[PDB]
Amino acid sequence: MAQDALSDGFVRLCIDPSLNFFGEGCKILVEGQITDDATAAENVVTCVNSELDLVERFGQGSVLTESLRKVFCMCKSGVSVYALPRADAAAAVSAVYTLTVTGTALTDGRVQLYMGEAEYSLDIGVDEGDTPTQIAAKIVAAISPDFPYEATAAAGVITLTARNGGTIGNHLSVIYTNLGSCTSVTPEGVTVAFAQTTPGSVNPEPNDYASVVNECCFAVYVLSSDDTDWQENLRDWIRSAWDCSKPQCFGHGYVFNKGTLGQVLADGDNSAELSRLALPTTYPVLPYLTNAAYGALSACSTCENPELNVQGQTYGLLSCINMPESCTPGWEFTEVTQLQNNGFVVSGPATTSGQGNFTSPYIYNDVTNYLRDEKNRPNATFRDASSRRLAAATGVALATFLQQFNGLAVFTKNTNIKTGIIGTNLRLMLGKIRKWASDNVGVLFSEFDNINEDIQLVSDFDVQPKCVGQPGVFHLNMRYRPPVRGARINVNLVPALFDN
Amino acid sequence: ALSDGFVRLCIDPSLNFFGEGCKILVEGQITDDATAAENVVTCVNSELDLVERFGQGSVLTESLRKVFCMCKSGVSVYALPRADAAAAVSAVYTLTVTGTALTDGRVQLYMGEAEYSLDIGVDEGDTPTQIAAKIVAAISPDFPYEATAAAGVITLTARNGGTIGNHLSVIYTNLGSCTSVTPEGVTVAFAQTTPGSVNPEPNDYASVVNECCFAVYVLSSDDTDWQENLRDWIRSAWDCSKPQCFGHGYVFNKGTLGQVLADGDNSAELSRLALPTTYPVLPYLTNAAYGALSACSTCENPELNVQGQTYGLLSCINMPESCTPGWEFTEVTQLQNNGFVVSGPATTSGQGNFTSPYIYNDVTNYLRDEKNRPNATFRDASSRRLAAATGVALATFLQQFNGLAVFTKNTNIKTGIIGTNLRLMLGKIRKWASDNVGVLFSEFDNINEDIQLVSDFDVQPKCVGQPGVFHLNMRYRPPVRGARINVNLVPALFDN
Amino acid sequence: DNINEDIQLVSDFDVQPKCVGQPGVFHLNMRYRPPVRGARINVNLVPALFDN
Amino acid sequence: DNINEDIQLVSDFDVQPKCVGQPGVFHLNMRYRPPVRGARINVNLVPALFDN
Amino acid sequence: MAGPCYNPNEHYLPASFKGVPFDADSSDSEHGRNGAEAEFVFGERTGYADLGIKIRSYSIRARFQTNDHVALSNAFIAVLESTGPGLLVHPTRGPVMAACRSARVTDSKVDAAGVTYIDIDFVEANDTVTGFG
Amino acid sequence: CNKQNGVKNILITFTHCDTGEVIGPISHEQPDDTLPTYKTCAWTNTALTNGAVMRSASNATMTLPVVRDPRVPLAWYQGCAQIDAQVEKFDGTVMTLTEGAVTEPEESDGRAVTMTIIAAEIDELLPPGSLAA
Repeated sequence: MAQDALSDGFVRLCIDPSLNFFGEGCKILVEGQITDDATAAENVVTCVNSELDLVERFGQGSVLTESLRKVFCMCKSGVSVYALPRADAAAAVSAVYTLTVTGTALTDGRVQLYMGEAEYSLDIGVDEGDTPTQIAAKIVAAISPDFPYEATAAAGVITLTARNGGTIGNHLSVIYTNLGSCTSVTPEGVTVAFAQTTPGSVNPEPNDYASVVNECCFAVYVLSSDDTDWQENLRDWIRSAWDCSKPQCFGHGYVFNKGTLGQVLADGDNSAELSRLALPTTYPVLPYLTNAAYGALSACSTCENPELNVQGQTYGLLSCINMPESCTPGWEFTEVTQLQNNGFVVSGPATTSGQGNFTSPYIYNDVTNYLRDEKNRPNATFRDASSRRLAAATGVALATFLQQFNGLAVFTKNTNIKTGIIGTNLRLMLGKIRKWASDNVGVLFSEFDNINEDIQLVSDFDVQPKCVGQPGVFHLNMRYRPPVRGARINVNLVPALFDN
Repeated sequence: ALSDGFVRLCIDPSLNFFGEGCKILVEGQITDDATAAENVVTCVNSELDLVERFGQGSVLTESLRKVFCMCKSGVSVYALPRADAAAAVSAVYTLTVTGTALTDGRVQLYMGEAEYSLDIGVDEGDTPTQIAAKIVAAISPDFPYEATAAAGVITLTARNGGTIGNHLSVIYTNLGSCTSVTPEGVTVAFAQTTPGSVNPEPNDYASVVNECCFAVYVLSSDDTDWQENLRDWIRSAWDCSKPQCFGHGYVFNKGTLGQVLADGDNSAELSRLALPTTYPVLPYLTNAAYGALSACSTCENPELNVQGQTYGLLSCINMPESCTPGWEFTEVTQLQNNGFVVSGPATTSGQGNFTSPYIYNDVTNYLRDEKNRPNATFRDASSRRLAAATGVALATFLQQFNGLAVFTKNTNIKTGIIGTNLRLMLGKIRKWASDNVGVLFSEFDNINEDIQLVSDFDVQPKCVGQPGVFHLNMRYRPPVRGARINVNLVPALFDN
Repeated sequence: DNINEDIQLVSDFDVQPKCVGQPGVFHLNMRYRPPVRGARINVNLVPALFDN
Repeated sequence: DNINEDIQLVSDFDVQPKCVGQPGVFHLNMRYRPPVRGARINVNLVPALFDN
Repeated sequence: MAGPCYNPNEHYLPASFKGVPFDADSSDSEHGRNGAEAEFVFGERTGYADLGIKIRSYSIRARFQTNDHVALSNAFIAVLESTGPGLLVHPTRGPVMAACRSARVTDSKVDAAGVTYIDIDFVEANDTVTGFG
Repeated sequence: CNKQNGVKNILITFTHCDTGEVIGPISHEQPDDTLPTYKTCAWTNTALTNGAVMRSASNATMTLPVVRDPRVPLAWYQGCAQIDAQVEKFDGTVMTLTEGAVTEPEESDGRAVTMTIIAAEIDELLPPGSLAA
């Protein structure tokens, strides 16, 4: 019985805020390092539900945990996250960083440091003068527990060592924000110096993608390493998903490269699957944090409709990443032009100022590393990232449409179908396909230059020689162009004045 | 009606009380002399029947007394008496009087709650410690503690066993310049000698409250295990395996900050009330007042929030002002952020004068989710009430499709037929949902996607579905309780 | 579902063998489905909140 | 109660069997109710005490 | 009125005067309160003083269509002219005591033959003792 | 067949005002080749000078020509009963009206009725894939 309204049994009520009306969105796969305390098995793809499940399942302050934190922060809803935790190499060497404090406090003030990312920055205020360097180094009490580095807290100097061995932890940066004091009162006679003493040496090179990701269609692949060999292995796997030997499993991957303009340009490999993000040697943010945020944004959170570019200050803003303002762009405009013309992604701060506040970078151009066609002839067919997404959608949509010809009577020698039969022939099939291509104009295609020559259909017998072709096998050829959209406007403003 | 004075109209009254749509259940201990049968739910009439039906000074009577005094009319009360454990020990307190009253004066004490206060006059000067301690003859009968009046010292023993008798802090006037003609030379000492031992753990909720709907559950105990059982029962009332009865429970937790935070089991079915270690009022009395006030005596409107100094004023409770806030502000914020309820004085003073408490935030103990994500879907208690109201109201609206011809696989309805199809049914439901904006829902983010109707034939595979069964999927959002508007002041000293 | 197969009419002669059928006797077969009416509605209510 | 059913008119040809009725004879059936002269109403007091 | 379920016969009382029924066709009233507004000289502030209630007044219009309207109309006028005030059942204001102050009877023989209109102007009249306090 | 402009189902539910009777959602058919017309914005704009406008209350209106059902009195179809209508076009659009009232009925010969309805608001259900919320 219970309440009278629901007693008669005509209505069954269920109240649960965890139910999901819609099907799972696109899948995004994140890959990186972990620590010993992590309970997750190595080389096993696993699902993720909430932020709190991290740490316990992927260790404290590991590379993988930080990457996932940003991904969850950027994608509020409409995506399913998966993780592929790898492990450190046996002979890994952990990077070591030293931060020294000199002098002695003599006036009251505050000191605040920026450690990698805003979420890890700390503010500590020296309460009184006459405090030596040892009363300082109270920072160790303020360093976030989730920081990827360990605070030694030695006598007057603090040593920072990465929690994950290898070259991954070789990109930290610390800045004395309050040096150019404007409003905050920095203590007088206090200075901070940051330097490195030992770099990482060994990185893992897994090559078991064909076994752990065997025949499952992911949308985006995100890698959290700078090893070129590791990145090359990922690229080869993605190609296998776009190959013609077996059914396709289209996907796309994101990686980053850091160094001088000479070194970064040398990493290009004419890859049509990787979207390489280029960063300068003086990037304040940890590299692998920006990579995940960009890839996460490009996931179904903004690519449920495949035709949407990720650019501009509106659709390409990484609001989850904050870095201090600065007067120096990092990339000189001439360098930016060279990088863009060579299939590299570039990012810049939303606002420029010297006050030293926080801002979020945004993507300048969404581009893939496709530069040269096969047979070494340049073009820009796959320059835009959206082109790859459109190609995958175009193939699937065409395949679904062609399913109607499965198990249909066909006539090839004599083309006259007797009354009452259900069938078709070459010309009628070609006519039907042509109608579909014209109908989709403005949705998946731009107007065909000459549709009569851009589509052809030939039976197997006509191609193969005598007594070699099989019945009921057809060959279809097609050429198509993705839609055009505004890209740039050149303005030549010519002022003039009245005649005195 | 039928009477001698025949006239065109006849009339027929039956009884006074009519508000039987609201129910409240109070659970607690009793004493030996109570005539009520144990573990049997019984309706409770006005205060006249008390004492006899539930014993003198029993925990249940005190809780019921506050419930009736807060909700004069408009709600229906119920009681579920429970008996003490097999080997329950009774707490003992000592109050020793020393010195000889060498001046005329009066002595007054405050214990437990304002209703039990006493005020007697010292017989005369030079009355020794033994003629004094006449306080025993003055203590009101309803006090849950028994006074023995030994030679020079008075002993207070709890009338109910278990841990429920481990809460007291006395306030007196027998020293200092507070000369309410105070008798000079008299002093009093307060100390405890024996704590409570054993509490009951009933687990037969499925048998004594079976298939009976209650609105608010009130529990006058502080045993964590006992409270946990009540939470489990409430879940069953909100379960999906049978018709629901709905409901909400009220409990309290007392101790230091470290202890109180350790009781956060993340239950959306309970509203845990946090109190400090030196609360000058017996705990369960305050909890009963909060439950009764929110026990639909004011919450006939689910939307209403029991907060503030106007709606969340526990008038019946009177307590002297404390010398320190008790809950430091740095601690008040933590308790609120952790899903607890915090109460404090409704007036400003530090004199030791009399005030009343009110409730800051009406919030349940909900945190995280089934999938372990954090959200505030069931943060405010009003959400639980609104969710229940929507379920009942929605079921009534859909009743009109019971026994109505439904057409599928051919949507053209012949002329003169009385029926409907999926699209028409969905359109009618959308009309109802929109009209309720501002009463049960806020404006939907996308009304075209948060409502879906699909026939069972489109869910089950071929030749497996049933004829005339639909699945309705709906998502809603309760009204909006405020928003933040950051301001940016600018004096603009320059002109134009 | 298919009215062309749910109704049939056959004369007696076609059913019985020779010299056994009788004039003016017919066999009629028919299958039908009674009307359908609403029987049960399952509701999956999913509350949410307007954050902050 | 239902004016469409409480009045009926039938010619005698529709009541008697074939070739037994008479021409120009009718049967009228009517059912009526005298005016109502009473009503019973039951009341409740419900003296409230809460503010709202 | 909103909704199509209104029923005018259920919300408007049947008019009357001194016990004689008549068919009402309109219903007005006038209320108010006597003030003492005052504005000083060279001043930017004004004042007010409530100084009693204002006497009400009701106006009604009646129509006679039934056969032989002249007899009923000509017989109702003999009631409005009766000495003293009497009970009036206002269609919307309920039963009140009033005294007729004027009445214009309109009629025609060629323009409108068969219907008589009569406008009325009532005034509230409360009985008072004769000893002036 | 989504490009066909036409009406598919018409459901009405009367509610007698003087007896509280309710009749289930009977189906109807239209008398001729005309189609119903709708107005769902309850505000009217008047043209001022230099591009301005003025807003007026107005209502939501409907026009439903339907063949009378031979089992319902003709009076109900005119302004002697509440109406609750639903019209389903071929493309998929469904538009519902509740608590409507008929205004200014005209004479009908007994088969064709052209009701004019007014209500507080009309709810439109666009086919799948709408843009606006």
